Amino acid sequence: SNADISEGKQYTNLSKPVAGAPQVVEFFSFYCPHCYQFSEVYKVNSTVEKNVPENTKMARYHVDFLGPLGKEMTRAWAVAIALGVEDQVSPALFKGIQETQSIRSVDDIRTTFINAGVKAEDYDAAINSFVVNSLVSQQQNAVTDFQINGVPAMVIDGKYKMKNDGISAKSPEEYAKAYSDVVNQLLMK
Repeated sequence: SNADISEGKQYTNLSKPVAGAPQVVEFFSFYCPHCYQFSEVYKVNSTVEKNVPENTKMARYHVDFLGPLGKEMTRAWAVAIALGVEDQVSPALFKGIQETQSIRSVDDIRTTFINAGVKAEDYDAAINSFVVNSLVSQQQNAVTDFQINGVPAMVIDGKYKMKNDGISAKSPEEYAKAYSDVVNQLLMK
């Protein structure tokens, strides 16, 4: 029926599935306006995260391929993950990149973390640590392995890619819920 999900409509199959993938992988960029909305305006990410089945394994990876500081912002995200300051710094990073366009050097990245309340010494220790280095490689390798060439993207069980343009919805409230319901149905496939 119309309500049922179908390949080519709400999602597509990856031509080459990824083994050993987290159950839900989100791909984004701080340079990506739709990503900014998914995170800070319309609650798409949080609705998905709040409504997956208990103990679903999730990942959120930044991509390198947008923006003059793309790969530097991938490392920034790794630092945010490593320090547990994702919610603390994400609004400031989106705003700095997209609204004030005041994040132009790696010093500005650091200063944005600091102005958001992050301990400066923790940032400086983490930025080239092995744990951050590995988070960066993990993100970069996932973009390649999952064949991601645009964001926002979300892939379920290494196999099924959401279609941002394939959701049945008439309002943002419906969109976030419908997107989440599709993710959840794909997790059960």
